[PDB]
Amino acid sequence: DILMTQSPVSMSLSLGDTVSITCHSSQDISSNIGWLQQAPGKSFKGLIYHGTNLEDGVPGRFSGSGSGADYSLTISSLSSEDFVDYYCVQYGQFPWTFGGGTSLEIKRADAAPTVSIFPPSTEQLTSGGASVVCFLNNFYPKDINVKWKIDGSERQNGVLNSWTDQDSKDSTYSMSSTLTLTKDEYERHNSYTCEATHKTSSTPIVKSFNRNE
Amino acid sequence: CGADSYEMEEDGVRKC
Amino acid sequence: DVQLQESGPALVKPSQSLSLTCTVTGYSITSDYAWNWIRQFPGNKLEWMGYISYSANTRYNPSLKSRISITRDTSKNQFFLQLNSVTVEDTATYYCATAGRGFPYWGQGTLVTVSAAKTTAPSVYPLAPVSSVTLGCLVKGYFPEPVTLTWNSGSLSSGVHTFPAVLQSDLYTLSSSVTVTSSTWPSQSITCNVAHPASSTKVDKKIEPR
Repeated sequence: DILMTQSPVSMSLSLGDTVSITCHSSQDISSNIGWLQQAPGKSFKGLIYHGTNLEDGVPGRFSGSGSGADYSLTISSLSSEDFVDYYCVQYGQFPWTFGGGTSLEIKRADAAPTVSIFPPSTEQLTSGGASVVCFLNNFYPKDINVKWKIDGSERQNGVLNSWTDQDSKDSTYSMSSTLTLTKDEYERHNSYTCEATHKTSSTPIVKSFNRNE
Repeated sequence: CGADSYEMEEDGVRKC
Repeated sequence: DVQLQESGPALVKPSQSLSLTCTVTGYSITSDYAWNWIRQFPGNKLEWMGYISYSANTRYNPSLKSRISITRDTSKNQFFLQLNSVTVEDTATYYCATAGRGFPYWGQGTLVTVSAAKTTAPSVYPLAPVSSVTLGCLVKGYFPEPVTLTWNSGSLSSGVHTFPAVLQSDLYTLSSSVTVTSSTWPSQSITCNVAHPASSTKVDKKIEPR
């Protein structure tokens, strides 16, 4: 099969910047390549076919170049809507194959997370389990860490973490962290603490609650 | 399609 | 406009068959083009499965040849994917697409999980605190994906973050936060609306102060 090697895997850029995404094929494909655009969590739009031809209603800032085994998608003067995912596809040989994708993210000023902590609901407690939830919302840049303490003691296991794609309105990220214990273990301890570590401060943002309160 | 090629159609798919 | 929409099961057991329908509107599948199935794996890698052409010729990825069939119904303007003997390796988001000059038309995609795990209805828990106030909903203990979650029946969409679901021990957890200006809630109610189609579940959880 033809291997499509697509670069870079991700890029962080500013509005008005120019970027090239490249695809290399493991065999000559004679310009039988398309470029696809994907909003994360959604589906695809055809941008270019036969290496260089714009689809209907694709702006002149998108261009394609290349021949043989090496091709590039260039976006000159990036706009806000352009910071999404891109994939190349070869249809020169069966089976048709895809590049591994490129994620484009927009640069933005630093923002500290807004941290919120939540005790288990009485409803959950009837089931014999207890979850403590922490949201770290609307931060930039993407790199963050979360840490749980139970009566002061770090707890790694039994936690589930999830994060969002870059926000389409303020270009931030968000994270949810859920610590789950048995009701018995939950009722053996007093304080529950979420700590967010982020470049925006040398000290953690700490949110806590006490059961005795 | 490159100067060595022309666009053809196979199964409804255009290809160089 | 040409429009494509996938439909089919969200869950298939290992060794059973995965079968999807693509319904096409605004263009006839007998007029031109090839009518494809593509899937995107967890991790975002894309694979071409095969196509049926406007003239009914099929072409398949060799990796799937023993297990795949693509068919159509010209009276309904629909084409179909059948994938047999599935394994957990077949868990992916499935797309139908048109190939003509590149790939101009795509369905929305549909998640199919392959697993022997039991369909389980979610528990929906309120998240209420012990300038602005944050509330949330915790949807725990369900299988398979997807769930849909809204606040105030879709009327409250700004300041909402709904996080990707996490699988642990064959059950999912999903959470959503919503941030509003202080002293709105609780006089103005905040309710999370949760649907889990696979267990025919629908729950509205009104967030009460603690």
